[PDB]
Amino acid sequence: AATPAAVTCQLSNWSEWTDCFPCQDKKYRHRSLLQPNKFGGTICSGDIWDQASCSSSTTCVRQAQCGQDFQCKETGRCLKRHLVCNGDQDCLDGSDEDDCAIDEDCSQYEPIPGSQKAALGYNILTQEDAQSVYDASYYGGQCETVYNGEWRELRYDSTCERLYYGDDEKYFRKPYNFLKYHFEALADTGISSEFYDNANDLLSKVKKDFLNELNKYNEKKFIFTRIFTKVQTAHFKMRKDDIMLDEGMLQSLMELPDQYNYGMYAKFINDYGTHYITSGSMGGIYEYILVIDKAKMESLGITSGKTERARKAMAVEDIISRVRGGSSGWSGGLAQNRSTITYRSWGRSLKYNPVVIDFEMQPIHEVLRHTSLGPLEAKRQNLRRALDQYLMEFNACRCGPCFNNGVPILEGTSCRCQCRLGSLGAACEQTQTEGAKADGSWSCWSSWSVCRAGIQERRRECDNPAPQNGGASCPGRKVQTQAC
Amino acid sequence: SHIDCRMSPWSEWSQCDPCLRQMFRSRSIEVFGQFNGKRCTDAVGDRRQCVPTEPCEDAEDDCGNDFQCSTGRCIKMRLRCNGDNDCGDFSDEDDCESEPRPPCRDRVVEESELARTAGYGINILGMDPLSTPFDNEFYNGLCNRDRDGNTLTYYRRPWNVASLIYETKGEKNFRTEHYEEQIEAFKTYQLFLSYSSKKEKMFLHVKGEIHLGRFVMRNRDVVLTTTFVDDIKALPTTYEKGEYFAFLETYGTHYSSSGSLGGLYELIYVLDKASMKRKGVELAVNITSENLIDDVVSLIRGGTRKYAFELKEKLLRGTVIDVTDFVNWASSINDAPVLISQKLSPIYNLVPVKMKNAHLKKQNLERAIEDYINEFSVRKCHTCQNGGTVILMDGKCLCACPFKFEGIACEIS
Amino acid sequence: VNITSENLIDDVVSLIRGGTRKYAFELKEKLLRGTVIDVTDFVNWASSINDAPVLISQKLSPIYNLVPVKMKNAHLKKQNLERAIEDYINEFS
Amino acid sequence: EEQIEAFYSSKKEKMFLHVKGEIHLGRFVMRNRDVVL
Amino acid sequence: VTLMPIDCELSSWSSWTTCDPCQKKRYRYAYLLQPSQFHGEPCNFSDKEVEDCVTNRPCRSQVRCEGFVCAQTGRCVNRRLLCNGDNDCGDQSDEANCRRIYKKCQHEMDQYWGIGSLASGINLFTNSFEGPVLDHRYYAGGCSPHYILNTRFRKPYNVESYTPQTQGKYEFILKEYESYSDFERNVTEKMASKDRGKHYIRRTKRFSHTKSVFLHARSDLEVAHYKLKPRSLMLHYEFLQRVKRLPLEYSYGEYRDLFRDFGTHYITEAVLGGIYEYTLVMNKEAMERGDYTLNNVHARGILNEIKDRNKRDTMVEDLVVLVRGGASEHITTLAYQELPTADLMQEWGDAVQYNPAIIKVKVEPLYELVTATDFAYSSTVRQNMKQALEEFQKEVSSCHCAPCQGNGVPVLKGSRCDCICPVGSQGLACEVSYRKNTPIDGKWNCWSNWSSCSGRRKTRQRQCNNPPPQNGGSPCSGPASETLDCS
Amino acid sequence: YRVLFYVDSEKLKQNDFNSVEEKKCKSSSHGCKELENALKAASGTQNNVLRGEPFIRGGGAGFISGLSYLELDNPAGNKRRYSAWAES
Ligand SMILES: *[C@@H]1O[C@H](CO)[C@@H](O[C@@H]2O[C@H](CO)[C@@H](O[C@@H]3O[C@H](CO)[C@@H](O)[C@H](O)[C@@H]3O)[C@H](O)[C@H]2NC(C)=O)[C@H](O)[C@H]1NC(C)=O
Ligand SMILES: *[C@@H]1O[C@H](CO)[C@@H](O[C@@H]2O[C@H](CO)[C@@H](O)[C@H](O)[C@H]2NC(C)=O)[C@H](O)[C@H]1NC(C)=O
Ligand SMILES: *[C@@H]1O[C@H](CO)[C@@H](O)[C@H](O)[C@H]1NC(C)=O
Ligand SMILES: *[C@@H]1O[C@H](CO)[C@@H](O)[C@H](O)[C@H]1NC(C)=O
Ligand SMILES: *[C@@H]1O[C@H](CO)[C@@H](O)[C@H](O)[C@@H]1O
Ligand SMILES: *[C@@H]1O[C@H](CO)[C@@H](O)[C@H](O)[C@@H]1O
Ligand SMILES: *[C@@H]1O[C@H](CO)[C@@H](O)[C@H](O)[C@@H]1O
Ligand SMILES: *[C@@H]1O[C@H](CO)[C@@H](O)[C@H](O)[C@@H]1O
Ligand SMILES: *[C@H]1O[C@H](CO)[C@@H](O)[C@H](O)[C@@H]1O
Ligand SMILES: [Ca+2]
Ligand SMILES: [Ca+2]
Ligand SMILES: [Ca+2]
Repeated sequence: AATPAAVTCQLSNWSEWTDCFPCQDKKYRHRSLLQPNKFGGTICSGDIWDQASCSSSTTCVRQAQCGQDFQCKETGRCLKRHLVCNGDQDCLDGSDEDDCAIDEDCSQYEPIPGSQKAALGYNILTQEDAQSVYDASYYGGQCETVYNGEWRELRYDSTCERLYYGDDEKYFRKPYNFLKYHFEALADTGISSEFYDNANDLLSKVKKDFLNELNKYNEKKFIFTRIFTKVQTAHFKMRKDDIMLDEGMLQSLMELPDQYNYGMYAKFINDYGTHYITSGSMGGIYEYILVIDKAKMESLGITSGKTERARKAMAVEDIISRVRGGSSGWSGGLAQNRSTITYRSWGRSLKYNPVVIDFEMQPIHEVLRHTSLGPLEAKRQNLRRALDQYLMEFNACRCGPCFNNGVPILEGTSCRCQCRLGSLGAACEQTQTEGAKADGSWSCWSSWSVCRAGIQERRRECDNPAPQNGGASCPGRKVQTQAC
Repeated sequence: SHIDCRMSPWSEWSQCDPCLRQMFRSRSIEVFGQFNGKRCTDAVGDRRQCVPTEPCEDAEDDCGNDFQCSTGRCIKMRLRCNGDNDCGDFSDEDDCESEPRPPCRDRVVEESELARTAGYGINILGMDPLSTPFDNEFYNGLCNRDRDGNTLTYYRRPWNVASLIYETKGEKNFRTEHYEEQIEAFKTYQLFLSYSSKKEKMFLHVKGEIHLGRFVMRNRDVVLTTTFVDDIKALPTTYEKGEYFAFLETYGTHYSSSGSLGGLYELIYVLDKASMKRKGVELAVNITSENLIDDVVSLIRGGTRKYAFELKEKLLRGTVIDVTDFVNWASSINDAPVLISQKLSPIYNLVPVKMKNAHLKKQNLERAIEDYINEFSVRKCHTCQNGGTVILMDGKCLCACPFKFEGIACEIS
Repeated sequence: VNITSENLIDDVVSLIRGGTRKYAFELKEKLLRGTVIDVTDFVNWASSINDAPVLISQKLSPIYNLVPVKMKNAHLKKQNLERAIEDYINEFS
Repeated sequence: EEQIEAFYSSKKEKMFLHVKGEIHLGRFVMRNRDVVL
Repeated sequence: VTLMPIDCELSSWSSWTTCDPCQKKRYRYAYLLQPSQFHGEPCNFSDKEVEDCVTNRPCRSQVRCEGFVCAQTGRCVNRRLLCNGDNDCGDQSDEANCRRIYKKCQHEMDQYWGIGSLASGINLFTNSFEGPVLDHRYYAGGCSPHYILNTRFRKPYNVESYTPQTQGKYEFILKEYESYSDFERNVTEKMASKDRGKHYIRRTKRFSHTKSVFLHARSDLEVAHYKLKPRSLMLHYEFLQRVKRLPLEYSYGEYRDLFRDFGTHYITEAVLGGIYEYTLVMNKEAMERGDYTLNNVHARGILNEIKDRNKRDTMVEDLVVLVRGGASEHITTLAYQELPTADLMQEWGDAVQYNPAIIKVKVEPLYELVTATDFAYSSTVRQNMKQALEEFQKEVSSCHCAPCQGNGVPVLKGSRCDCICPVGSQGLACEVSYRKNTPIDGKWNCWSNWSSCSGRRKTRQRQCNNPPPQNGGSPCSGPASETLDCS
Repeated sequence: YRVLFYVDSEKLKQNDFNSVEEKKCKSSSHGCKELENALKAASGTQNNVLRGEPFIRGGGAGFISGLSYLELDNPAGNKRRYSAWAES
């Protein structure tokens, strides 16, 4: 079996302080994950980024200058004048409603289900949601409404004896950052089950007038089933032009230097995500697997005399059962049993708690291009330059092999191998025999080669080990090249 | 022989910190105790009063045109009168005899009982939660109404909780794995030998993970509790290990910058059983052994008292569990959530810039947390025997071994 | 056999911490009678720990750390409490 | 259990059964400074 | 896995257009030469670029308004629509400074269920809905009541009729087959004489049993019929404005990004309701061999005996269920593996009424909305939009994708292609399956460009996935070559 | 309301058996010989096809989807569901 080799955390020494900015009264510096603490090893107290106070010589920029129009007194947003006094809080200070469309009644309808999750950035290294990239609740003077396909909800009236459907939540208000959100009801389910069985029984006898007798029994049984079910409550697409950023992303983007400075750009990638959702699907997913292997073998041999007997038997059952969307109660219920009770109740909870099924996303730098702010090209090129490094430095591929099919993740400076069975480490097992099927998964990038003007290289291995025992190889992009 | 608590000599004392009116002293821990000797209870440092050897500097750290509240805290004037618990305690009634206007207009919105607890302090030793550094009853004048949560009822999201999204997810993982085996043989004056052996192995693993969403804390403009900012004001400014450890032991080495709420159950049965026999006569002998380990363990976390403690034991027994018992427990996670897993930010990130001497305190905390992780290390303890490993606990190092070797160091068999 | 009727089950110990004495007694009585407690019982006990809790584990420091820094001979009293705490270990075997 | 017998000999037993349980209601942690006695 | 992950390649840039007379801008764009697939790089690096200019040319872009110009949206509402107590401007501007309000709607009124979905355009080449193109929240004078059951509805101005045509097909087939065969052949032989003797036996079996079930249930429920007016449509604000941003000069990029936001066509007539479809396939087999023998000889003597016994069994079952329209509990309880009880069917059909899917569509291409009453230079926008629609259909048709394994269907989702798998295979190429063979359906390659004149030709090769592999299914259904006249 | 319903089933079973037994003897040096054989082949098939195509026009969408749902035990459709459709 495999064996671990522990390593403690290391960070590289500080970068020299970035000079004191005009409006923040701040300095920044950074460090790099020279090695994250692996499966065995102490965490660093230190993190990647440090900020410090500093007074500075110049005067902070005038807030009157944006777009020849209104900008809020204590925050980012610059607004077209018809939003001032519209009856709606268009910026964090509420100054766009101070000293007062006009008097909007549109808040009669609550925001669309999941207007929050689609507004958040996303991180491809950790699969986590980030801060708001879009403003989830900016309405841009619009009174626009989506019909709720699920508004149908029973009510009794005890006076005059009627059973009637609520006429509540018939419409939702759509945020300006959403182009279309559609409340299309779909289901698709796909089920495959395969069973294969073999049993073999044999005898042989010889006698001469010496005796020999042999007996064999073998049995194999295989069962597989897979179920996938998805239900859409809605489908959404976020706008590709005139995007209104969240005030936090907006201010953090003002706070970025126009020069390249890996620390402040890497911090924006950490805080606002590597990517942002362009469009996605909402509702619920059920997935289930059973895989069952059984085998039973017996043999006898007798001659004259002596007698010997052997028996071996096996049963290995994997059930994976994952419910996304619905009520916390019925998600546990449907995780535990599948029936016309658990499917029907789970779908009743998707009326109220949908979750993102699958989605499309683009790199965070591609937001700036499309913002209401106008051109930000220098920031965009810096934000790309940092992201192209962030996706190397903070990448889970730098953690250990996670033998027996574990999942590596990096959080903070620190690795977790989420091992699927057995006690954690590089190696992971104590229950399984040494025969187990497990993959090779990526041993990560080299740095770029020394280069000719037209030749430069980057390389990988499939993992530090080969695929374990008999097991799957990696998706196969072993080598890559660059513009030098 | 058994093992006792041990420490360094104390170091040389501090000077008197003029505004703090105290002096400080510290000592290193060197052995915790082990093998049921004299267990530690022993402190890292101590403090003494002094009439200070110099003047204190001007204390007030006023933000200017901002309202300075009865707490340690400044606030922007839009929140001086807002009909709400602005600025970390009520501080406003003498001003707000006019301008009552609430953040939420004509509405009746409740507090998120999950979001109030978001941003737990965490101690990297044991990973226990501690109550929030973050205020989370502060709303920044925003209404920010969510209809979210599976109980179909609105709530007001507090300013530091940038996201709280009820992504319901329910998973069950189940594994069973058996291997089961037998081998047997047989072979005036006479000779015989009879031999038999049987082995039975079972590994069951079950876990059920049930989410009640996730929180992500805000990465700018964080509004902290009056108690926490005060507990940063009252610091030595000179890297006194024991005094900095007293702040770690009340707010954690890290805070959960984002955390996943809900509940978990997990079960194990391991059974590993063997029997072996030989008998014979040769012109009598009779020689046997039996070896069994049987270990069943259950964990439940989250949900209400009744349902959790029912389900905990129903699942440990042979019982074919009712789906509606699961529905009750998993529903009660709405009322009584637990922190399943989380992302950790070192606590010094919540030392606000725009407080006096802030960056010096941060480099002290960064050193102190490194020390707090070092002198509480397991690596100083004496080795366990046989198949065990050195467990760490407060005031003892030890091991225990379900493998036919025994004692507090697994030395005997 | 009828194991719940039989003399055969005897030697079971009991430790039980916290909860309302009725439900602690019922669990002890069943065990010293050589009989299993029903799952109904344990959940009834677990409901009663809301009234009468006990501490399962503790992290410990000597009491002199509570002596206020303002006390008129503070360090001397704390140092004598350390000199006193140290003698308890000899006052008993 | 182990036995070796020849009519050298040795005989061995070790046996137990445990049931162990925890019921947990809440963590408490308390101040090391600004304490009011 | 046999994969190579394939990266997206956009072309080199177009030459710039000369600067536009009315947008004051210039444009350049790339064509997608290869879509990203099998986890190659995510690409989408900006498919269009735009720059400002100095302008040396005249412009006439102000189509006048005898109406009232709405302050925020720029819509021209007819002057009778002001002060009706309703938002006809989109952003309420028509109801400002009104001395009185003159309500037409004497009663409370619903919108027809889902009528807003039909106001958005479709990317007909993928059947995906896109952004809003028509304003079904605009009623003009409105307020003539319509009833479906007892509920009263207000008809949108753009809708010619929404009406409860109400129909249900159900179709059922249950085909079952069983076939079994048994063979046995025993033998015994003996000899003795007063010395010598012999005895011999053989006994045998071969057996097979086979079964198949195909079951297919489909409900096509229709619950409404919809038709749009043929003329004078009130367009949606977000579309009306992106169309006003289009260049007079032909740049493909800025017209393509209209289609990637608002689709290629609009729904002029539609059939609304729900599909329930369930289809089960099962195949089952059992097989056996038995072979037994003795031989015995004597003169001194010898004996041999053998037994061989074999049993094999398999079952393979695939089920697919597909539901469209309805409410989420009915949707999931029909999604479940077991055929419905009629109560669920009743509740599903009852919910389909309030959230229908679209069963059948009559399109019009989106440039038929670009009418001179709303846009200046409309005929040049139409002619550009027509040419872009032909070029775009040649980009977004999924023929560009590399072939899936396991009879996967490739779909070009964006600049990236996903192989949607059948039941019974997994992995990004649909490679991971237990099956020895599965019928590959033939897949067309992209159709080659128009050659010459006096009748042009286009060609197709069925090569992208060759039809025959691993006991292949049907070769592709369309015209393998095609021709059309210059004039 | 229209229903076509169609049920069609076919069964075949076949068994064929053949057997031989032979004997010889001689005496004056005594001897005897015997031979025996048996053979079986058996085969059967079933086909069953059940089709139905309820079609409805008019009525409420739930009553339509309820009535058009084919009970294989009552393929003309049930008195209650059908009367509910006739109400709608
Ligand atoms: C050709 O030879 C085969 C094998 O000897 C014959 O099949 C055998 O048929 C006999 C009589 O039916 C079976 O014996 C019966 O077994 C059942 C239990 O399975 C028992 O309950 C009955 O009382 C009886 O003992 C025998 O098991 C069966 N063997 C196999 C492997 O199928 C076959 O019938 C012969 N055919 C001809 C043409 O004689
Ligand atoms: C989930 O629980 C239901 C409880 O009814 C199971 O359904 C029963 O399964 C048992 C298995 O022995 C049958 O004897 C009962 O007749 C079934 N009752 C019915 C009709 O629901 C269901 O099987 C469980 N889930 C799974 C997938 O096993
Ligand atoms: C076993 O004996 C007890 C008395 O000790 C009796 O109550 C019980 O009924 C017997 N068996 C059963 C039914 O539990
Ligand atoms: C000897 O045989 C007896 C009887 O089966 C058995 O109980 C015992 O364990 C064996 N071992 C001895 C006596 O050493
Ligand atoms: C920044 O890191 C440097 C190492 O180059 C240290 O010397 C300094 O104290 C700070 O840690
Ligand atoms: C290793 O494996 C994944 C596939 O799951 C690849 O996406 C990636 O290259 C990673 O490093
Ligand atoms: C440090 O330890 C010294 C012992 O040298 C004492 O004098 C003092 O009380 C402190 O604990
Ligand atoms: C458009 O394209 C060329 C490419 O060389 C540019 O250089 C130039 O701006 C032109 O207008
Ligand atoms: C025919 O259609 C137009 C004519 O130029 C082009 O897209 C291309 O030539 C095509 O084959
Ligand atoms: Ca406003
Ligand atoms: Ca106030
Ligand atoms: Ca009007």
